[PDB]
Amino acid sequence: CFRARGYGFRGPGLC
Repeated sequence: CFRARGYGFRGPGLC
């Protein structure tokens, strides 16, 4: 999404 757009914080893993 954001920092999980490169998963871990915001996105892909958790967008």
